Amino acid sequence: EEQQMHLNVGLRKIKETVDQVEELRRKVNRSTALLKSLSAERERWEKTSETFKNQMSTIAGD
Repeated sequence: EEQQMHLNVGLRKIKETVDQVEELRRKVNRSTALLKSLSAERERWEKTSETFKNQMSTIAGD
């Protein structure tokens, strides 16, 4: 549970970073790098969170 809480806190922190980068946008290449890191991190952490619900399923028998 705490390992998923850490992931949720990290996701919220990444949202804060997204807000900061968007505020800064309002260099261009650095912003594009931040958006691509945004996409990569969102995908990886979303799939990690999806996987986390699988371990809770297979924890009792293990």
